[PDB]
Amino acid sequence: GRMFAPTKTWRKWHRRVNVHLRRVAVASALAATSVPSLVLARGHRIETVP
Amino acid sequence: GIDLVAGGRNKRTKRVAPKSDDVYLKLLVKLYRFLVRRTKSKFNAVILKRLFMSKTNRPPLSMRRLSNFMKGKEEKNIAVVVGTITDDMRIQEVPAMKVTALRFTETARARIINAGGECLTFDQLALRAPTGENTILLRGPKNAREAVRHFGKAPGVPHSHTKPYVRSKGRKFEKARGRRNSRGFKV
Amino acid sequence: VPGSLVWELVKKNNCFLIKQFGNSNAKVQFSKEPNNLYNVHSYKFSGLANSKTVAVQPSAVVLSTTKTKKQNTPAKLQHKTLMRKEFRKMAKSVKNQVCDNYYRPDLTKPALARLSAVYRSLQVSKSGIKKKNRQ
Amino acid sequence: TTRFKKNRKKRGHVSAGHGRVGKHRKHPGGRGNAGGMHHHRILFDKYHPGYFGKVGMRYFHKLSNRFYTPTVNVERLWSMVPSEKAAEAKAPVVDVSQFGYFKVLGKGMLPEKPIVVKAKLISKIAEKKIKAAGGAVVLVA
Amino acid sequence: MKRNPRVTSSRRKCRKAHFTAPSSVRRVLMSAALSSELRHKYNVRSIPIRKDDEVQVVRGTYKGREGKVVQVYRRRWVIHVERITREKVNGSTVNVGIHPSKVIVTKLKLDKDRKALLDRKARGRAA
Amino acid sequence: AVPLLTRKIVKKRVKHFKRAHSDRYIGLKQSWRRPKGIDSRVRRKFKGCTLMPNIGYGSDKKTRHYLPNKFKKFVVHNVSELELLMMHNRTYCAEIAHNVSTKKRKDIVERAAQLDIVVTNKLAR
RNA sequence: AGGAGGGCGCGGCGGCCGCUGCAAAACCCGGGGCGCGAGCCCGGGCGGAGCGGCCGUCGGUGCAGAUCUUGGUGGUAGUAG
RNA sequence: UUGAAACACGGACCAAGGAGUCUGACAUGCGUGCGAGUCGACGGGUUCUGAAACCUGGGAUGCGCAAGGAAGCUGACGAGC
RNA sequence: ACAGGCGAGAGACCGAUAGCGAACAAGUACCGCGAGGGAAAGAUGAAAAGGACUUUGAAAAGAGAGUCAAAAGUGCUUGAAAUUGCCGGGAGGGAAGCGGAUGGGGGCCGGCGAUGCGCCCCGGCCGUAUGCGGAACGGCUGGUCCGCCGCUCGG
Ligand SMILES: [K+]
Ligand SMILES: [K+]
Ligand SMILES: [K+]
Ligand SMILES: [K+]
Ligand SMILES: [K+]
Ligand SMILES: [K+]
Ligand SMILES: [K+]
Ligand SMILES: [K+]
Ligand SMILES: [Mg+2]
Ligand SMILES: [Mg+2]
Ligand SMILES: [Mg+2]
Ligand SMILES: [Mg+2]
Ligand SMILES: [Mg+2]
Ligand SMILES: [Mg+2]
Ligand SMILES: [Mg+2]
Ligand SMILES: [Mg+2]
Ligand SMILES: [Mg+2]
Ligand SMILES: [Mg+2]
Ligand SMILES: [Mg+2]
Ligand SMILES: [Mg+2]
Ligand SMILES: [Mg+2]
Ligand SMILES: [Mg+2]
Ligand SMILES: [Mg+2]
Ligand SMILES: [Mg+2]
Ligand SMILES: [Mg+2]
Ligand SMILES: [Mg+2]
Ligand SMILES: [Mg+2]
Ligand SMILES: [Mg+2]
Ligand SMILES: [Mg+2]
Ligand SMILES: [Mg+2]
Ligand SMILES: [Mg+2]
Ligand SMILES: [Mg+2]
Ligand SMILES: [Mg+2]
Ligand SMILES: [Mg+2]
Ligand SMILES: [Mg+2]
Ligand SMILES: [Mg+2]
Ligand SMILES: [Mg+2]
Ligand SMILES: [Mg+2]
Ligand SMILES: [Mg+2]
Repeated sequence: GRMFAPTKTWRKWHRRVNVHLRRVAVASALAATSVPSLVLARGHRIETVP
Repeated sequence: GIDLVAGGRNKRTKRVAPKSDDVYLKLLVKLYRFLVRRTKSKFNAVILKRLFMSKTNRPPLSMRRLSNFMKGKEEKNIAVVVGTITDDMRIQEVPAMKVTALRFTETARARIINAGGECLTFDQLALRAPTGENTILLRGPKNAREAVRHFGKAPGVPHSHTKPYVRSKGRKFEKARGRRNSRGFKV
Repeated sequence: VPGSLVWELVKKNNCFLIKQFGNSNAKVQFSKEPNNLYNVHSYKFSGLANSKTVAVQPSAVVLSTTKTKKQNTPAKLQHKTLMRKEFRKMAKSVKNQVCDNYYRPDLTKPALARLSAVYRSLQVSKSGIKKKNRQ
Repeated sequence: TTRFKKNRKKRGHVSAGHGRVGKHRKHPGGRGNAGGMHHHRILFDKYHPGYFGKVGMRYFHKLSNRFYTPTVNVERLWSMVPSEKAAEAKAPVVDVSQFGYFKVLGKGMLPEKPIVVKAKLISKIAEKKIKAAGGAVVLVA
Repeated sequence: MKRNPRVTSSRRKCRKAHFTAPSSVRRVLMSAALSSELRHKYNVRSIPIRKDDEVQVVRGTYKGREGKVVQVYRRRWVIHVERITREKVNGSTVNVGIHPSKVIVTKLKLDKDRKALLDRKARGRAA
Repeated sequence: AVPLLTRKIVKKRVKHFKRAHSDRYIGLKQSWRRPKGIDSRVRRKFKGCTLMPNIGYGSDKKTRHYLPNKFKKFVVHNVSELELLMMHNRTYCAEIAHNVSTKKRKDIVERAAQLDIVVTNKLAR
């Protein structure tokens, strides 16, 4: 038969983010890379990093 | 069996925590949970409650309101708002005021600092005024919203000035037969 | 970045945190990191969210404490000592570097407890278990 | 997002939240704005007074750009004057057309300092307020 | 990481191209490594298997056994080596098929195009 | 080691809530399903019918999830996960995961004997 | 009837942590337990190559019914004939 | 359905499949950013993993910042209890 | 602009009742006077090494045997349920099944349940102080460790 609600190609695939909010997210993700505790929490092995 | 409503349990709901997930706000809540437990201050109790409030329950406050609410009492008095301070171009004189807020716009921060004031966070107000002494608690206009204009009695009842929900504005959008006597009636 | 800020970032998910049995009352959580004396996911015990931490691991027992002014430099963050003396002499050093120094006095009982378990674990390592402890 | 929909919470419940008596049917009441004068009259009268009927005269080929008149109030004029120009000031002269404005309206308070305003249009109160501050108006096109 | 726009990384497409290959392409696909002595002498690494090449088996249960290629069954992707056989239930003898990627060529049959091929492949592997 | 739990473990019901009419039909499974029919005897709680689970059956918070050997279970997959119970060996027992091989089971059972950690299924495989 | 909250389970994607030819998935079992429950964990067997858990996010995501669809199988019955 | 064990309908059994979804327009609520501004959505530049990403075009593109009137046309002179 | 044609690339798509009707001699077999309608059907094994030979039987087949890591034995990977046969167990006066509670019988289990802990004759290590090496805490004093000595004696 036919699927209940056949998947159409005009689904919303791409999502808009405000440019300002994207820049805030990058700046927040950039600063997290400098505190070593959050880097270890992500699983990186940095015990011998000067 | 005992005659009670809902078993006597409280059916009113209220916020006991912020719905948001901001870690800096969660740290402010922990700090002010401590202050209201071990200082017993009425001021600190209000701050903790408003720290839970949603965005529409914390309206923005402009400079015009702040410079008029804090008119002569801007020395030895810190203005406190749980919300945002926005800028105002319609005023020219800005006195030196100490203001603590959740957020400042970059134009409001520049306006305060250039006038000689200070912009404080709520973790800085706790050090200066642990029990909220010599402070002015302020709120923005709660009902100055376009959504509130559609609230209340229906637009089609007598003595009602509620905004209708119309897709456009003009002579052909809801102005006849209910809006004037020449077409039927005028409610 | 203070420890209170770090704790809220790593509390939910973590490369060292192990969670089991979902998010019901059945949930069981542990931490895998060194310098976490009881392997428990809590702010007091976390080896990631605290500036001062003690590690009691075998090798001979290695005691490790972290330097507060060397947070930005991981290669010199751990001041490590290796002790091969009798238990009481090792227990005295742990109390000295943790309690009497005021370097986390709240961890002096977890640290002495863990040193007991590590030393006991090494005791049977050289000479196999000849008795089981069910009494 | 499907994981948060309330239909997922209604799995196992027979009617999916639509009732056993007044079920979910196709179009009880009609389609769209049907019956807005017959069985939806109370709804149309209560929430949309004015909906039916015809008022006013038609305008064939009404071009929007003919009625383009952006406006600015006096209370905002001094924000267009830069800091160093106010320090130098004689009165600064502002052509509000260079900021996208046609008519000057008179809501709000002007500072008690002279200012010259160039505009295509202006209201009577805005002109009275500008003159009371010691300023002047120049009509341009 | 591949960069060519004209080269497909699709697993479906690569398997279809491998298995639906013409005879002349299976010759290149059915190549064998050279022995250490032959690689040193010719400065080439691998060569397409040929009939009457001398081969040694280096993988499987016949690892170590030697012989000469009696058959190149390109349709089945296997080569048959002399005296690498098995008895059936009725006692008859059947040649065992081995993939040419699990053998090394020890002696090469060279007519005139084997030498020319060896010259072409050496120059790239020599420079 | 020696279990630290001392309060007696009481169960309000050592019996499963089997789905109503799962005895009558082969295709109905025993996993509990809340009846929702309008005329349902089981939903309406007539006496003599199938019982329905509710929050009043819940077990004491101090003894819930404790195994009969008075320990609480933690499933391990290798030696490093077993090291995490060394400071909790009086309250937690270790169970080796079902798909861990016999070679690694030997290593976990040896390390747990050194650490005095109890393994519930150490004789398996 | 209805609303809401918190949880359980299925399949992907981005991450993290693992398992497995010293036997993965699936399936079977008067095996043992945990949870009020959805479910989960272990044991024994079969099988012979892959699989899991946690955080985030997404979805063709949970069946007893619909004279429901397709397939398979009963009693009727060694009967009518 | 007022009322079902009903002499009211559907259901012999089992397995697999099987029903509030996607899109548009509004609305309330909530969350995030900025804030008298906000949006970079179509284009352009660039991008050596990339139909990502990153940068850039608004002194007027859209919603806001001002109404009322059919229209011609006018347009908030700054509160007390 | 481009659901056609020829040729390429990719995917948070489907995975044999799904995805095109068609993964396969699929617009095929087959149905209709005709216009038209329209399926089901993928998987041994690494390699056929696809089961020689003896014996019973009219044969089909069986019983031995052989190949294989395995019979995985040519619709052959795995192989659920309904339903059926046999073996063993239990019950039964016009249904049975079901809830609660015990008992009788069975099947399981040993983290199902302990054998250690303080005092004493045998085995076996060192303070205090030192020289030296590294690296700490607090904000200039004091701290720990290790290897070596030379006095020391309690463990
Ligand atoms: K509803
Ligand atoms: K998921
Ligand atoms: K019936
Ligand atoms: K704009
Ligand atoms: K008029
Ligand atoms: K088909
Ligand atoms: K098999
Ligand atoms: K029987
Ligand atoms: Mg009561
Ligand atoms: Mg009630
Ligand atoms: Mg009237
Ligand atoms: Mg209904
Ligand atoms: Mg209805
Ligand atoms: Mg009705
Ligand atoms: Mg139970
Ligand atoms: Mg198992
Ligand atoms: Mg059974
Ligand atoms: Mg899974
Ligand atoms: Mg899908
Ligand atoms: Mg579905
Ligand atoms: Mg079904
Ligand atoms: Mg149902
Ligand atoms: Mg039927
Ligand atoms: Mg059927
Ligand atoms: Mg029949
Ligand atoms: Mg007969
Ligand atoms: Mg009736
Ligand atoms: Mg009924
Ligand atoms: Mg009746
Ligand atoms: Mg009917
Ligand atoms: Mg019937
Ligand atoms: Mg289904
Ligand atoms: Mg084309
Ligand atoms: Mg098909
Ligand atoms: Mg399937
Ligand atoms: Mg015919
Ligand atoms: Mg295989
Ligand atoms: Mg089979
Ligand atoms: Mg069966």
